[PDB]
Amino acid sequence: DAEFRHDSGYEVHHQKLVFFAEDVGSNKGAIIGLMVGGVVIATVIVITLVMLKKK
Repeated sequence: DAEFRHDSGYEVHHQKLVFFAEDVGSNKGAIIGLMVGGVVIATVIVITLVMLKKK
């Protein structure tokens, strides 16, 4: 509400993407998924090599 701006998110070539966002509906969560999934990869790898540092 009160967006007003009309130059992004607004014209017909920008709406087909808002409609693709509703259908999929993970538009927020998918991007956080890639992020915090990446924290878990990086944390598990650095842990497991410092255990393998004793070899």
